[PDB]
Amino acid sequence: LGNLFKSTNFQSGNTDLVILVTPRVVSAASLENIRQVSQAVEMKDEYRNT
Amino acid sequence: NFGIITGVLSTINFALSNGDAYLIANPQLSARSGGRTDFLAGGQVPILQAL
Repeated sequence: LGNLFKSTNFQSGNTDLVILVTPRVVSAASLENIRQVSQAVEMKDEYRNT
Repeated sequence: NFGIITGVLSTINFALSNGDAYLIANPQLSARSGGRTDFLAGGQVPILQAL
């Protein structure tokens, strides 16, 4: 019953953050470059089909 | 002419308040010996600062 004679203000929250990196010695034929090249091909095909 | 005119006034107070606040900040960094690392998790506000 005391809530009829009382007012409450409540705040709560949290933030999570991670930053991580990965270096690799590559060439133009390396897997890291090939995947990005193939991603661009799919981007062009998706544009063409709309 | 002799006399007096006077009076009193009053105010009643029954205020009552409480407050709590908690915070923990746990940032973690990595750096190499002889190097330096800086980290910011927040914002920026504009300030007028001219010669």
